[PDB]
Amino acid sequence: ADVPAGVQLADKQTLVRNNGSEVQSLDPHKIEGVPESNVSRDLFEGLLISDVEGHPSPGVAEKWENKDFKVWTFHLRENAKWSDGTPVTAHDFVYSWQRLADPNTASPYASYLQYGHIANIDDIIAGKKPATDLGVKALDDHTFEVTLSEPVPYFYKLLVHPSVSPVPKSAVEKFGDKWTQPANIVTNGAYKLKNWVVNERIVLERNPQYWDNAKTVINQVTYLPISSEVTDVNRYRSGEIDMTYNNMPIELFQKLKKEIPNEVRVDPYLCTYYYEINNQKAPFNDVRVRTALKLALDRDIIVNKVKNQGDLPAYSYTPPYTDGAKLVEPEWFKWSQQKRNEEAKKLLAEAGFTADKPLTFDLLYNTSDLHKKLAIAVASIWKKNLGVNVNLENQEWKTFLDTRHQGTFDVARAGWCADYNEPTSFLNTMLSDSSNNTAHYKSPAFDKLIADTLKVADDTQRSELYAKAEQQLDKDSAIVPVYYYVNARLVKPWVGGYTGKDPLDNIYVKNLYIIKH
Ligand SMILES: [U]
Ligand SMILES: [U]
Ligand SMILES: [U]
Ligand SMILES: [U]
Ligand SMILES: [U]
Ligand SMILES: [U]
Ligand SMILES: [U]
Ligand SMILES: [U]
Repeated sequence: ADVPAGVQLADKQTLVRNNGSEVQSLDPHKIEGVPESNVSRDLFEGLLISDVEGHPSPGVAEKWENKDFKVWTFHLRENAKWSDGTPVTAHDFVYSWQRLADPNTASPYASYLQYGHIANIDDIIAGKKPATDLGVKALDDHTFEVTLSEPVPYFYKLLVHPSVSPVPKSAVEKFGDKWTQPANIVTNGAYKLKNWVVNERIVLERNPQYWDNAKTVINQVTYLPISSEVTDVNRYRSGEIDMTYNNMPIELFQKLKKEIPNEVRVDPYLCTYYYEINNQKAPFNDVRVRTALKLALDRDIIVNKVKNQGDLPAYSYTPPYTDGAKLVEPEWFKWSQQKRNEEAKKLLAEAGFTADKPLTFDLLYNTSDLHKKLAIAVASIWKKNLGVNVNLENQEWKTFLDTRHQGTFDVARAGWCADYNEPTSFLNTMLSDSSNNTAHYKSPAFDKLIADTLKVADDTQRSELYAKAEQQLDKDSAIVPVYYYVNARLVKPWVGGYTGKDPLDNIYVKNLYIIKH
């Protein structure tokens, strides 16, 4: 943390943050969500990290170079250490990235190494080559070298993500799935795991072995798993919680902005809210059905009337303000909702649906006051505008993610937030073979458009190809875009260091501090 001259620090430097739900895991190769990543950043540190405003900056790697954007060499700082005092080396990274690639690990982020194009990854994921053939090597204890199969100018931006953080081989091998228990875990970020009570709390304490430990201010941070946004706000206002999670309750938001305006932080966020259609399941394998659902949803009502927190109506998957996005707004987005509804009803009529044999399916969402209110609104809109019936179903966060991976669903609410600020952070997740593809969408034309983006060595051709990739996704109605998120949360006046400038919201508790109050 960089405490400004003249600020007086509180005697007790502890922080309590709400974190939305119980995490899937603390193992960096088994996680895929925001709640998980929030804790991961305080515990595991990769080659690069985001600074307080979001810029890619030195992590374990203090400096790096590239040859032709294809061979990347990372010089690791000599004092990087794990919490047990052992050095962090390039061998930790070789083992870690191989473990991420290995199909036996079944990482939901195994495809992250395809997004960076590390050599031999396709073959490794397919089981044709062992994970030890991955294009990584330790040239020495402090030098990690990555070889890509084609030039990737933005490759280093990918490296702040939890999937490419190191994991401690000896703990993994000795304890298997219990390596992340407090008595067994070993970490290399600014914090160490002190306590982990499922469905109650996660408590982290400063890691004195962290190389940048002299600059860490917060000595302990607790992450809570509260999925009720009302309860989160209530426990913030009662004094228990210093930072809420960033899901705000429809019941209280407008009142909160009038009551404690300086605490309500609302900033740009590179996430898209959408309804994920299971593309492989009848009748959702019919484009007419997907298009109908997409069109009949009234984004103005959802965004301006039901949520009303500053989000923007969406007509794409990639947010239009992503660095490198120059998207073309489809004509259907400029039609009236009435015209959208007529087109929707006609397509369902064409698809074989009638008043007597209507379209009925499930709408799955992770337990939440906000997502339940949004799902109820969407259900009513779809009923009214299109004559479709939906059965709402809630599931705890971890189970919800697994259901979508299993494809044991019809439609599900969903949010994707960038991992790196570049359109492929979104678009690569719709590739046929992507491990993050829970839409179960498979388009050879879409796959080709993205594949062509690294075959050109020009930004304008790349941007035009992303725009066309979004047009292919839209033409196929792979998803139902709802809105581009704003990042809205409550933050006590005494929490310093949170700028709100990072559009990815990659917060590190090592960068915060408690002002005397
Ligand atoms: U004190
Ligand atoms: U106090
Ligand atoms: U470039
Ligand atoms: U650049
Ligand atoms: U940029
Ligand atoms: U269903
Ligand atoms: U509620
Ligand atoms: U106080």
